[PDB]
Amino acid sequence: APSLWKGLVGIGLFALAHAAFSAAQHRSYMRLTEKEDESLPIDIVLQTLLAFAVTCYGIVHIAGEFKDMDATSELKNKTFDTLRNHPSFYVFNHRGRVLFRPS
Amino acid sequence: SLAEVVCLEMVDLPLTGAQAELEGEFGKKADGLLGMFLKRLSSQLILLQA
Repeated sequence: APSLWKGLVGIGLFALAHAAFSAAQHRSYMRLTEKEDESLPIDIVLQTLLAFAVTCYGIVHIAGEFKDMDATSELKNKTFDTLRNHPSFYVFNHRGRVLFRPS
Repeated sequence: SLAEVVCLEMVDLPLTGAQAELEGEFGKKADGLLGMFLKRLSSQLILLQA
């Protein structure tokens, strides 16, 4: 799922860049002709707004963690069996050691 | 015959080929959204070829 969102964001960014290039070409043509104070066509403006909204949707979905405020639910499935043993004090005197000695 | 000058003026050049081509390509009288999109695609293809 995240890969699809990343691809959609990339496609939206590419569409935005293409709309930018089209607007730049429009302004370059406008500089050619005297007067004719007209705005850029509305179709490209709608396309760039569509690219603005599409990339704005996946940018929220990419980084969603929203971890729970309560910390009692994170030590909830953990049992006391694993907590009893500690990495610090570790005695290497067990029957399994001499059981596994020969293979 | 270029010593005594009475009146003088300056004029500009007509146009440039690529600039004139762009000006002609942009010229639209009455068209729909599909037509402008097709014209934009054609212009992009021409730019890619260039």
